[PDB]
Amino acid sequence: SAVKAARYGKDNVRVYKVHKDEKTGVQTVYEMTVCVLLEGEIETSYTKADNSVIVATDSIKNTIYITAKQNPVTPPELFGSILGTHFIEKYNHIHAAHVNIVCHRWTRMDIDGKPHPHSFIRDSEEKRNVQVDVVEGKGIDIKSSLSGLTVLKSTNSQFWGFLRDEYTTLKETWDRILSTDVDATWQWKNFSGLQEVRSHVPKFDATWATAREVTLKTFAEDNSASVQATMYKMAEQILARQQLIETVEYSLPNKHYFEIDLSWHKGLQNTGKNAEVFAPQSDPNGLIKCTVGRS
Amino acid sequence: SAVKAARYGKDNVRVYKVHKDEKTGVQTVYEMTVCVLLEGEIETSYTKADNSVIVATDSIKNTIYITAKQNPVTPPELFGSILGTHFIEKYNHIHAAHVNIVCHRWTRMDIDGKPHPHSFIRDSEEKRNVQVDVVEGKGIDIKSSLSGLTVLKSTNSQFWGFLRDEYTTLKETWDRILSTDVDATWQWKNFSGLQEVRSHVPKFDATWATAREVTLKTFAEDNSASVQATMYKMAEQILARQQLIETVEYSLPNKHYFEIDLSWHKGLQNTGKNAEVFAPQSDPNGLIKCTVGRS
Amino acid sequence: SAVKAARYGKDNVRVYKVHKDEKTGVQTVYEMTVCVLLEGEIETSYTKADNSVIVATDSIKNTIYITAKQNPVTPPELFGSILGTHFIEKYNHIHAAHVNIVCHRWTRMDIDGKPHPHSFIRDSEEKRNVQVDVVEGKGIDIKSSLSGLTVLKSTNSQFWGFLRDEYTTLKETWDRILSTDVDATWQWKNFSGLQEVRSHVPKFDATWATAREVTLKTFAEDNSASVQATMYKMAEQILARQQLIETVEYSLPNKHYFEIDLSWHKGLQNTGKNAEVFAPQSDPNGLIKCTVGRS
Amino acid sequence: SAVKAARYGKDNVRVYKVHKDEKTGVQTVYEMTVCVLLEGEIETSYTKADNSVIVATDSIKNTIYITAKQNPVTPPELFGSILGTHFIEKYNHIHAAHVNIVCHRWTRMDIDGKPHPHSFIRDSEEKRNVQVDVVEGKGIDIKSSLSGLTVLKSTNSQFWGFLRDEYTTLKETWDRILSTDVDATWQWKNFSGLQEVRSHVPKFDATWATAREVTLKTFAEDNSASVQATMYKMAEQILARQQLIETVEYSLPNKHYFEIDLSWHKGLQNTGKNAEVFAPQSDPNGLIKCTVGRS
Ligand SMILES: O=c1[nH]c(=O)c2nn[nH]c2[nH]1
Ligand SMILES: O=c1[nH]c(=O)c2nn[nH]c2[nH]1
Ligand SMILES: O=c1[nH]c(=O)c2nn[nH]c2[nH]1
Ligand SMILES: O=c1[nH]c(=O)c2nn[nH]c2[nH]1
Ligand code: NA
Ligand code: NA
Ligand code: NA
Ligand code: NA
Ligand SMILES: [Xe]
Ligand SMILES: [Xe]
Ligand SMILES: [Xe]
Ligand SMILES: [Xe]
Ligand SMILES: [Xe]
Ligand SMILES: [Xe]
Ligand SMILES: [Xe]
Ligand SMILES: [Xe]
Repeated sequence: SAVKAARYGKDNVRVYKVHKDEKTGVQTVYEMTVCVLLEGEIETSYTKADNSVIVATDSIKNTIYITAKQNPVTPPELFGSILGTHFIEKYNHIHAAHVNIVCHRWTRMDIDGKPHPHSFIRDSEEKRNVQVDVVEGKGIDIKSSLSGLTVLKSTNSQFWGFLRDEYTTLKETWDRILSTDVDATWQWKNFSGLQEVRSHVPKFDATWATAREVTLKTFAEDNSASVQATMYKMAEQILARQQLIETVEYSLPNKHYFEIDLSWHKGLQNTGKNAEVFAPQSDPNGLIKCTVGRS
Repeated sequence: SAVKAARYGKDNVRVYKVHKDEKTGVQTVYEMTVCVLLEGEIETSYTKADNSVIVATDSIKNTIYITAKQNPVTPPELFGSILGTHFIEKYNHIHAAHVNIVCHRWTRMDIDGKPHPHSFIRDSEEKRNVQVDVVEGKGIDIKSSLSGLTVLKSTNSQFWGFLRDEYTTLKETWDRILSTDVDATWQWKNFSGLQEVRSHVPKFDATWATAREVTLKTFAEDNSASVQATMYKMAEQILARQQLIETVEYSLPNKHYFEIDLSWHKGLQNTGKNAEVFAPQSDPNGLIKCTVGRS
Repeated sequence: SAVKAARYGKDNVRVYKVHKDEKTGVQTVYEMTVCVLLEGEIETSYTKADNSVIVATDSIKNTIYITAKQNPVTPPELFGSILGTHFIEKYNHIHAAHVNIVCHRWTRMDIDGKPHPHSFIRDSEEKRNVQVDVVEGKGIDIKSSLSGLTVLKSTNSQFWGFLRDEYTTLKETWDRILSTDVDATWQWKNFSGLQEVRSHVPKFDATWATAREVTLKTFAEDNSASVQATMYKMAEQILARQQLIETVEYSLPNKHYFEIDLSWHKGLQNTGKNAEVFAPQSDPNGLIKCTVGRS
Repeated sequence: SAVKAARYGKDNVRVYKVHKDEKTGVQTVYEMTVCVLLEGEIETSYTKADNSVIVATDSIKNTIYITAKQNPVTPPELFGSILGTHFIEKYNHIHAAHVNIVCHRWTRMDIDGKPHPHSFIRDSEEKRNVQVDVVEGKGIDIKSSLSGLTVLKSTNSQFWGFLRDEYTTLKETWDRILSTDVDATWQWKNFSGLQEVRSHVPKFDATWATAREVTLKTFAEDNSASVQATMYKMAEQILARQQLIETVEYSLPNKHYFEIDLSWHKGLQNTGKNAEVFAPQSDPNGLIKCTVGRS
């Protein structure tokens, strides 16, 4: 037998950082969960019980805190790139670092119509994420994403004209509820190293904001022919607005809301045009994915 | 042996309702999870296998949908009271109904600074809840709550002057992070029946909004001496603003963020006045409760 | 305003203890999650910012570890009673301690038909729990429970003869699936203090084992007329076997498995006597409760 | 823009099947959660709103139940292969099916030392899983796994001789707790189609049992030099016992249990050789992965 692939490190490292402006008194907080996995010339730790090649996962944890102390933690694309580069430069035998960051929302509170200097609210479990792969001699690959963005529209969704055969019971519809949890990922062109990542810093927050805005607007405004057709429109627009993105991937559950026939009870009308009360279905759910790239 | 207490019913009934304004085209959605448990002269179903006394839990589920079709579902205090009253009036042998409702957020989307007519976002897992107990000949008892409101302040929290003995290692502090998930419940004076609940309908949404506003403002503005002292201030204000409330209860975790001493690494300073990077602790957590009533 | 009730302490304190037999080499592990909440003359911490009355929750955490070091942690009824008694005896102004313990399963592994001396498996998320309330001058009240015991029987469950009215669609049945997650609690007669709890130590593990055995056997063997009738049989037997128990409470979800009509597809028969494939329903669920005491 | 990749289908389809032996009266239950995603000539549904190419996800759900009715559901490798093959053969334009199955435990109850004919218990949240990829003209690729197997050993784990630099605080140890949740996957050689899968049916359950047995025995018996070294031993043995497996992958968290220094309290000794009470850490955790193949 032989080791075909190996990676190891520390998962679920929770980190909080505060920035304090002495001038204005304003404080800003960042909270993330970080995972770092390393690869390199480490097979002997598996095959020969040779621990001399192991950077302890406890040390990886320490390094995350030290790096957060000495560097900006925003945008997460930059922080992940700094963190990953550290490992491949510091350790001769480590040749790849894989950094995943989940950013948690701490939104400044408005109190009496004024932004509060040091108080924050978690407005939704929506996350902003990054995956950064730093590979010695091959640069830095960054995938940015948003996830956990949950939306619903109560009309202006249709689904008709699908394949009908002996397995089909679904009725065509011209008016239904559409609800989903959005997972959207944009993949950046490969960067040569940290200097190039630094040169593009302003694009990271801007592109996240664009991706979010395009998602919300298209969802709200499209008279949707299917999840497939609407998601494609989203992806097309993001690629049009940021030339440094190579691909956009969406993964979308179709969270079903079923009509409830109440006609058995006193002829009560609650279907089609008369539908008012629905039963949200926890499972099963449709799952629709697509990756859109350039011609 | 004897049956000392019994209740039974249907839990986790998900319900969605849409309201459509024909004039304006504007649609509004409500989504809830409902539980209804009944009590009454039902002991023989347990002791003698006498099912004749059982209103099937499946029928309770049907009744929830039918009631939602025929009545407003907002405010939840009113809907719960209608639903509970139904069971005690319809069935001679049922003498109490216990209705719990969790309301899920569907907030109208703003697209290009305009409220969208039929598109919604789940902004946070914060819930608005009601517990309604309808007891034949004893009226309607309603407890209203908000839960899952997660907040953090990065300064203006202190904790010093506590008891110190041979079990104590905690250092006094004049500047710490304070973060919690707020669970706040206000208990209404007993109502004689549905007519009285109806007469107070406007107070329900208003008092929820007040409770939320008081919680957020007090948290942000109090230079907190402890969770105990700040929570008491919240409760006092709510009781002052709504005379029909008898008690206010808060239950608050103290979600700890620990300093990280980095001085072992190149004398790096990250404690006290120099603290920038902290480690959020998933567990254990403080838990502080209090019920405040009138003198 | 006035403080009507208050309690505070530390939740989610994870504790592991190992016992090592020097003679045999055999090791035994215990893992629990502990919550301790205190009550007493502490209102001034809420109303006057007087922290002098507060035993810090951090100190409560320390006390849990110290108590675990110096005392047996099994049975949990005894450990909870020791822990609770400590607080009311040590602090003059603390008059009640409320201790909740969840015990996690670590079952010794059998390797080649032999019990292994120091290796363990988590066989199911079933828990054994205790709630101990120690109240100065009123003794020790203990509620013991098992929870998270998930079972299913594929036949020998019936449900017919229930109330049928204009809200009813449920068909009577003489053969259905019955599945539940068992939550069962037995409440001990009040104990005068720690000496009395100590005198009954052997009864605690024995009664837990009896409660578990009675639950499983009755579930498997009863040709069940309803969840109500079967649960009552369980409770009756437990009360018959342990005279020091005052009440037994069961809380049981009815986790539904629905038939799937496939006759639309090539006349395929999958209902009634021909039912083979079913759809487990995540929600809603029936919820049936009962408390059984002595005549 | 262009569609670079697309797949869609139904997730979280819960399925239960019962087998009834008329001769013996013995009943056996199977419960699974199934996901099916399709690929093929479907880009026009995304780009042109052409639904004619879409097999509705609702129809995929129906097909899962119909297939379960007409075929054995065990071993899951066979059921997944039947299900996947169905889609690529039935629909000309569908060229790949991806089937994921999670099997839930329903273990027959022993009552008074006898196996009960129709009563079952969920003994642990451990799962047996399959991923089956059926690709037109390229055969059937099957990955089998077990997951959620949670174990702990209280001694006979060491970790010393790792890299020490200015980022390292971890002390070397010759005696520690080791606990993990095992995720192990074995990848079968590619099969030409359903006939070949059928020919190997007995190997599927046998290899699952071997993988489980090897995992448990090696964990219990290895005087572990690291998670890396012990996991490699597991993988090596599985590859030695089943020639039709090409690779074995393990992914293992290192769930830390920390010593608690209690010496501040009355010189209490609870570290090193005197360690009895430990603090389980919820996060962070080490994460160690490896894929082992043949020389
Ligand atoms: O078994 C271990 N492997 C590792 O890589 C490691 N790093 N810290 N502790 C550890 N334990
Ligand atoms: O056992 C049952 N008890 C009930 O009360 C009930 N209601 N519907 N199905 C039921 N099954
Ligand atoms: O606000 C607090 N209240 C308390 O009771 C406490 N105990 N430790 N830290 C604390 N913080
Ligand atoms: O938008 C949809 N896309 C689909 O593929 C589908 N299948 N059923 N319902 C559906 N809705
Ligand atoms: Na390197
Ligand atoms: Na009545
Ligand atoms: Na006392
Ligand atoms: Na095909
Ligand atoms: Xe951070
Ligand atoms: Xe969508
Ligand atoms: Xe609703
Ligand atoms: Xe607070
Ligand atoms: Xe313990
Ligand atoms: Xe039951
Ligand atoms: Xe199944
Ligand atoms: Xe391991």
